[PDB]
Amino acid sequence: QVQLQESGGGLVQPGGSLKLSCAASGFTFRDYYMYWVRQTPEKRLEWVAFISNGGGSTYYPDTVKGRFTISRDNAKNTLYLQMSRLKSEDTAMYYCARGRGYVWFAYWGQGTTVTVSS
Amino acid sequence: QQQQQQQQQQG
Amino acid sequence: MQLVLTQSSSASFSLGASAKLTCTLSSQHSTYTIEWYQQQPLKPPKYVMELKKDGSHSTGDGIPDRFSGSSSGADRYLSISNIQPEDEAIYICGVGDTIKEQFVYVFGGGTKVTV
Repeated sequence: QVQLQESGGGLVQPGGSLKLSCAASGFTFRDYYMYWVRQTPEKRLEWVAFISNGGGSTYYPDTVKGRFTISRDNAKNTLYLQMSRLKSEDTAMYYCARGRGYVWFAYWGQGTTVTVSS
Repeated sequence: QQQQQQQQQQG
Repeated sequence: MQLVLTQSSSASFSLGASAKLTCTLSSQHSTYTIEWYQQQPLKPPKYVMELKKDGSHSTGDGIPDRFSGSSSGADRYLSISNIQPEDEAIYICGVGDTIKEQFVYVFGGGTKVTV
């Protein structure tokens, strides 16, 4: 069974930084593209980052491009999201996800909450 | 109109 | 025009009754395949189904047969027959465009299905 477990969230301040982790299991991690998706307090979903299977390519939406960095350590079966220069708007539940076939988000983790407050 | 671009997730 | 997903308004339903949710693609992308997601209280979003322009679709694991999808022009639909109590959730449609220059993924605003 596919399992994704995020961690690293907590209370932070605007301008601060933190790094989230996602431990993967139940599948061959190095064979799949991985993603980060977040859900704001108003329940809106927003795709945050993409990283190819070997870490060769990454993509981000304009809202977080020069601030967030997605990376992975295939030997550790772990996905990461470095979040720097935090904005209040980054407050959300962060989920790691894996796709299936042509679907980006087929499997989702339980999520970790990042709370940004002044 | 535009043609949607897709990718197989397992490689 | 930017890739946009517009969803039908959140409504309440009676158990057993039927429901039809709508997700409309921006005209320039009316041939796109979308995904439907379901999110129950305090749970992460769940992959419900991949719906194509021709109406063909494939549901995810644990998805009740009473869940079906169809299309019409830029409209992509999610029909729930025999509305049960466990159906109360937020339904969000999403669409991806793996453009080499810049990947794009857009989520709809979501539709609250109160039962």
